[PDB]
Amino acid sequence: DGSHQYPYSQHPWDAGTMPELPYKVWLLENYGYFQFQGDLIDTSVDGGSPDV
Amino acid sequence: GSGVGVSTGGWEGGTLFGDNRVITVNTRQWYAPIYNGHRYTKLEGTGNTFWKGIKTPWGYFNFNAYDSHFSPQDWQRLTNEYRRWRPKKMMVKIYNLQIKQVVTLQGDTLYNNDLTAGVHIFCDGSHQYPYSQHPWDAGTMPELPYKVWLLENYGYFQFQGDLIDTSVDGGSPDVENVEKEIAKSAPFYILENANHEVLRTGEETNFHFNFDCGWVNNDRAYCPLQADFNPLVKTRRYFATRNNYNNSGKFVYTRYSPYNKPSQWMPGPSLGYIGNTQSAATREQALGPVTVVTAPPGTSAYTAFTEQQSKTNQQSASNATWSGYDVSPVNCARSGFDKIGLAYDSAPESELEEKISIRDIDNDMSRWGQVFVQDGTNKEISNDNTGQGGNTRQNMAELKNVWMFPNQAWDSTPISRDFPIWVKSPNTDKHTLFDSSDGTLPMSHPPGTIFVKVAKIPIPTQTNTDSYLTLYVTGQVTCTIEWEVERFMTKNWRPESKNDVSSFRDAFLYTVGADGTYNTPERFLEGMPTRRGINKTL
Repeated sequence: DGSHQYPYSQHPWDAGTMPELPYKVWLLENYGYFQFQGDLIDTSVDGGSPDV
Repeated sequence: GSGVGVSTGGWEGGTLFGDNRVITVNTRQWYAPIYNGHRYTKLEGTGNTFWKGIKTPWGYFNFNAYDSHFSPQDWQRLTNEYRRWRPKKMMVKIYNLQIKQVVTLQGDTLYNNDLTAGVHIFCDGSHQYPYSQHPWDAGTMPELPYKVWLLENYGYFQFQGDLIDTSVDGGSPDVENVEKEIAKSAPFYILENANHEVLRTGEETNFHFNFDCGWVNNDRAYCPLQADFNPLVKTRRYFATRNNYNNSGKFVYTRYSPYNKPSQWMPGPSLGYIGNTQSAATREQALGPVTVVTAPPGTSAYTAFTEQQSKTNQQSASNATWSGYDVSPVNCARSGFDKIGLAYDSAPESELEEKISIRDIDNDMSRWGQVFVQDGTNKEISNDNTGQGGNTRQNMAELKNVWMFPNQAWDSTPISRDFPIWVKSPNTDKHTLFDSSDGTLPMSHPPGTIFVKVAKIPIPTQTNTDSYLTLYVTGQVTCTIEWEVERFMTKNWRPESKNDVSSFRDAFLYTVGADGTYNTPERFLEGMPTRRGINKTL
């Protein structure tokens, strides 16, 4: 993704970078991304009727 | 060259009859006042009607009638000499503009000419603004070239009063309330969004338009659709007859008479509903053969209940007249009901006498009086073999309501001199066959409506409230339409019926009286209808 059209969830200071030892095998990291904030969806979100 | 003191044009008029083309030039003297005080205001019908819309500070040229374009003789010579006609291209020219100011210096009112006052003129060719012009409106171009023509105030439908009614309170948004949504999604149009010209006394403008439309047929069929055949030859077809009136029976076949032959040509569509005549005193309720209540699924129109079969809101037939809009005439190809649907007056703004004219005379035999359907034997079949007949049965019945069906052929209504020329075809996705029971020619894009308002000149006020200068515009408009015509040709030996005046009941007609009152026809024949004598081999 060169345009960064998908969430860039990579953080500095993550343990999944390229190994420093060239002879160690490198297991790629599972990708995932933030979506919503648990306590900002919390109150009165019941789907009984739309609340605009 | 140009300026305040040279005229932009001159009076053009007359007509040119030709083999392939007729060109009718007409000029009128018009004036537009200040409409509604230079403001858009919500238009609500008094009485019981749910029609609601906008009243606009604008006025418009309505060129749609025949009698405005043709004189009585130009019409007569048109209908007598030509088989069919349609418009090709129209050209309107608005010129010799004059803007006058109305000032009251004393008890008297004096009219003095204010130069440097503009007039807004806007032709909507794309129909981006609501086309609210209706055929059968009293605001068309005058038939008398010497009468001055007051343009009509423009306004348009916005929302339906009983479809905004229920629970529309603005306390909180209701997104599931559908009537709340109709009011939200109803449009509001302003003609100041559009590019348009502002003219002064020295300036002029003109507009061209190219019609794409069907024809207007002036010839009649002398023969019923089903009556055209040769009795001298015997037909090859037989008709079935049940014999013994029981289960053991079978059809026995015998040849048609040479004088009675079956046909493949059905009667054109019709609806046998004559409209409501109950002596109802309310003019704004729907009195018409077919009244149509438009309500979206979730809406409740006027007083509505839920049909428990479908669980949908429906209305009683009495309440529907409140909520609905009639369509007339629906008779279409039935000429028996010609007298029902159309009744109209020629005389505009005349409180003297009604002079209501109704279309009585149609001699065209391609339009049918009645249709009868006969479904079998006159006596119910006995369930046993042998036995004699059974309970009596209704063999024949009148078909009142004839819908569209394959192999239908008919002719449109004969039109009088004073009818509308065209009608706006809706911008809907789907359309069926175009046949108008008022004879109009529906067009996708008819001539664009020309709007006129008078430029607003403010008056400074201490209170800062809106105060405008009182002034109006008068001018001259020349409408020139080019008509595509077809001269008839026939091998008929006998003379045709030509719309002579000798058949008129009133001797003094189409002429002014002692006080200047122009005498107009109160009857449909005196309006010189089409489809009179010219015979059309079926």
